[PDB]
Amino acid sequence: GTVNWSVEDIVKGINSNNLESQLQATQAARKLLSREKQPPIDNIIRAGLIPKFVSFLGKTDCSPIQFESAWALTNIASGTSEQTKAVVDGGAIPAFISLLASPHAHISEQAVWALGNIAGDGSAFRDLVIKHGAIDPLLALLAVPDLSTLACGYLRNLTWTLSNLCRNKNPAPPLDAVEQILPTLVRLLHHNDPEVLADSCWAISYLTDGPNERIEMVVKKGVVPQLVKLLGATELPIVTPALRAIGNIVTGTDEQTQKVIDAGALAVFPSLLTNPKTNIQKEATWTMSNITAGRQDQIQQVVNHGLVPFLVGVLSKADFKTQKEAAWAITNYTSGGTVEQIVYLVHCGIIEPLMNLLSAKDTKIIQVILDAISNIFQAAEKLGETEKLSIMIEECGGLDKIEALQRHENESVYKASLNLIEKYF
Amino acid sequence: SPTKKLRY
Amino acid sequence: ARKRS
Repeated sequence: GTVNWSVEDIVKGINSNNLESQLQATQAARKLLSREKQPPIDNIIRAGLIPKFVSFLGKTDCSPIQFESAWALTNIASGTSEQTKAVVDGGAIPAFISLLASPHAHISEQAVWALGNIAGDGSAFRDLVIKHGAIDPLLALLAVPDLSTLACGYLRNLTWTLSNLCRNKNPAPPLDAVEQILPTLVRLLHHNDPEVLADSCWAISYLTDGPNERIEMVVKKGVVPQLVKLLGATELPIVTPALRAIGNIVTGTDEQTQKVIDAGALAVFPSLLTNPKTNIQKEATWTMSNITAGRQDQIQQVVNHGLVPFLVGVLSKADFKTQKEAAWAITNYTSGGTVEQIVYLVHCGIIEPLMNLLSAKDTKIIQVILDAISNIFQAAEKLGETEKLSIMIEECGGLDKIEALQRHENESVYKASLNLIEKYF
Repeated sequence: SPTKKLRY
Repeated sequence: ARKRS
């Protein structure tokens, strides 16, 4: 029937003045654009069919052609920025927004999907979708007493498109649009479907990836406890965005970090810092590095939760990027911590792995490690235990690494190693 | 989460 | 000890 049409035949049908022939040709185009391998998007565009599809979007009297054209345009918009732009230049944005209020659920869903692709192109098309007025009808679709009454796929597509409206930076989404969307996002974050939860967490992670004012907009909604709960989830597609959001939040002020701590986040990090997924371990260690950059009482809560041994473990064995995040966490700890906290760090066995990491080629991790060593030596000075620390570093083989770095190409490493050797060895 | 999605 | 994004 409408399977395996040539683009020539699609054009001939769409150019007929017979609405049923146009419908059949548009369905043939939809099937062609829905094929697994190499959908001929560019051929359809070059055939000049986008304006016809856009006009069909407005055929309220023929819902089937509305649906078929919406699907075809969705799939065109799913491609490169040039193809998405071709869809936008045809006038598709206001037509899809008008379809959001269709009485046919599959047509409304298809319009949601298409607007999601368009907004997902980037900040410019995101903001253009917003300016055409998409947020109000989108959120109206979710204004029901119980989200569970909605079809699962419909709700997932709505959540995904909203997440794209929260996505991208330079610029970040308009503040008023974020304020308009956030309440529905909180509600979705309490939903039970794993994909809705994952995409809601992704949206929150986008919204917290910015200055402290954006983070504050999010944390004011009271979502941090739910984020920590989701951080404890079994589904990795949920844990990943939840952890990203928590890390973003702890890049903010000490009070926002404290909201994360008060919600119980630290209790999850024994598992996260040993998680078999390398990305989770790296992100959790980065989050820890930003928590140890906080107040001394926050460092103390890190200590009380027993997380220093886990940082020693990650420093001792992990993917190198995770080890660099751990080196950062240790340097922040030693920069902000009390003398007692630093000596505790030493008692947990930090020196040996910290020195073993000095064999790395990355210059920045070497600088970080040397800064940490200097801070630890300063605490030792305050206690008159500099000699014990020097003996420890010499026994683990770190003095050799430092005296070798004395001949390092970078100036900072050179000077820091020379200072350490001349001052304590 | 993908930036764009094709409907198959 | 400053935050890193």
